[PDB]
Amino acid sequence: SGMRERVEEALRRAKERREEIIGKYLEWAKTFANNPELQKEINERALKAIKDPSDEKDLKALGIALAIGMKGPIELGEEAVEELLGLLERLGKLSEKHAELADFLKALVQAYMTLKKTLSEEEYRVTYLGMIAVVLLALSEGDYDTAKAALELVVEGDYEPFLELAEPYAEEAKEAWEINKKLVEYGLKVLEKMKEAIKEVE
Ligand SMILES: [Mg+2]
Ligand SMILES: [Mg+2]
Repeated sequence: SGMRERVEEALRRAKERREEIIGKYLEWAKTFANNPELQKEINERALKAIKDPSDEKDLKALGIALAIGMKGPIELGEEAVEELLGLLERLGKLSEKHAELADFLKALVQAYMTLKKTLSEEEYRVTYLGMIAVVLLALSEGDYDTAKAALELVVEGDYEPFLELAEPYAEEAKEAWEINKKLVEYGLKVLEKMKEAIKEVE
């Protein structure tokens, strides 16, 4: 039970700034879905990151591409998710920086799956928005341990702090799910491209 003070403080500050954080997340996702030049940029920097993780901006692009791509496997169930986690494990064996990214993405997959199998559809989507608000605040400050901690809390079923954060943003949670639907094709393609690139540098 409970959570570390750094995680409590990230939740407190994200709730104070939740109109800003949730609004910026939704608008970035809308811009990405409607701007093909932004999609090409994320994809080419993600491919560079597979060959060389040293630049934080390239590794961020790899994380964004895989966080969008993972929605496919999550909606396909246990076999697809196990294959996706197997791919992340192979990615993590490449270097210590790749391992840090892969460990974060594995926790994000597990958080999604816990929510979907235990909550109603609307509570699932709203809790996810509150969780990602805290995660984005932590990552923007370079605090990767706090970001992963928030995901672990949801894996264990402690959804209530994150649902509570996003309750007044239920409409934005629905719109963020409408936007993911426009990205299904992008995600399937980029996942196949990353899988091929990882095989090449093994
Ligand atoms: Mg290299
Ligand atoms: Mg460099």
